[PDB]
Amino acid sequence: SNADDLQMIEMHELIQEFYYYALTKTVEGEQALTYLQERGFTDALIKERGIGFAPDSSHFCHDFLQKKGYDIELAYEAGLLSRNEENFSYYDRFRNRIMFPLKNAQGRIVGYSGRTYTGQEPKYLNSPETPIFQKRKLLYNLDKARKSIRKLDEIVLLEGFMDVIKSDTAGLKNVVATMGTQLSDEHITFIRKLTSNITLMFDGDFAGSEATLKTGQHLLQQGLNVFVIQLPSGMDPDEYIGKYGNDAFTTFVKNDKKSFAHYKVSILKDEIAHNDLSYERYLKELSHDISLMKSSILQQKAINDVAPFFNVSPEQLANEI
Ligand SMILES: Nc1nc2c(ncn2[C@@H]2O[C@H](COP(=O)(O)OP(=O)(O)OP(=O)(O)O)[C@@H](OP(=O)(O)OP(=O)(O)O)[C@H]2O)c(=O)[nH]1
Ligand SMILES: [Mn+2]
Ligand SMILES: [Mn+2]
Ligand SMILES: [Mn+2]
Repeated sequence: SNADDLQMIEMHELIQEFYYYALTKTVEGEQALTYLQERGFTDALIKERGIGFAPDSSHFCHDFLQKKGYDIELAYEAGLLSRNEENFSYYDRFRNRIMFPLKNAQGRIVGYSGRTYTGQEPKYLNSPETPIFQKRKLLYNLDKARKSIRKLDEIVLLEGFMDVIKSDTAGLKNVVATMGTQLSDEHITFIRKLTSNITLMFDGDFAGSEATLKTGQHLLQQGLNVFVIQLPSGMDPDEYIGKYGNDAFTTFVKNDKKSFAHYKVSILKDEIAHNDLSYERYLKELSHDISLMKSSILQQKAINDVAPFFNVSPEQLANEI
């Protein structure tokens, strides 16, 4: 029910104040606080994002929600507590982790991501699927980013929320991320209503490139204008900002932004030039990709940009399309 949903949100927003105090003021939170500060988190940013710490007692959240008069079983359903199936007892789902509030599109806290700071597994522990937290629908930072996305007529998708937090601080405000999932049909439906331009900036490794190609292809099929920013090898936005600074980052992002077709053929460059079988297959693929582009202006430029990779003229490629 909507009433139960509201209680679940309340639980999240009330415990947030407690997590925040635990992180910034208490003895047990000291090491977690140092970890964040060494990663460049100022006290202002921690306060701004409402970042906190979950103690290791296993009944910190439980006792708090109990004292406030919340139904314990509902707290379990809200994904704040876990349940011992043998004894049917309840305990904290989040223990000894740095707590990042996950807000819905309306800016209400509906879940948490808890990061280890002592090399534990998993590195990031998210809320499970609940009536108020659904990974296929939630986009991290969307609540804050919406205004700039509409103003700039562009959304930038990163791999993880940590990169979003850093990028936002650096001056790139139209950024979001999924909670460790592939971009869903629901997400795409949400995004489409805000803008027709989406830029993918995943990590600069093999997995990021593969994800760029898969996500990009799907977005293209859905009729969106897809762009790609390619980070230096082995780097993500958080690492770039930490190494080169804020101004260097926002300049980099503004510099090399390629249409998806151009990015795709540049990745396939060597195979195309050496494998005649791949040459023919990718010529057909890129032709199809370019045909999907809704922008007549960008379509024509993609033709000019892609043709040299196949050693054909723009006119010949246009004919193939
Ligand atoms: N041992 C362990 N590693 C994890 C876990 N979760 C994520 N990682 C790895 O941490 C690396 C980067 O994490 P990300 O998902 O990119 O998020 P981050 O913003 O980098 O978090 P962070 O800054 O480290 O706190 C990746 O290495 P790759 O580049 O090889 O990933 P891949 O197979 O994609 O090449 C992940 O595989 C985990 O639960 N356990
Ligand atoms: Mn990676
Ligand atoms: Mn990363
Ligand atoms: Mn990282």
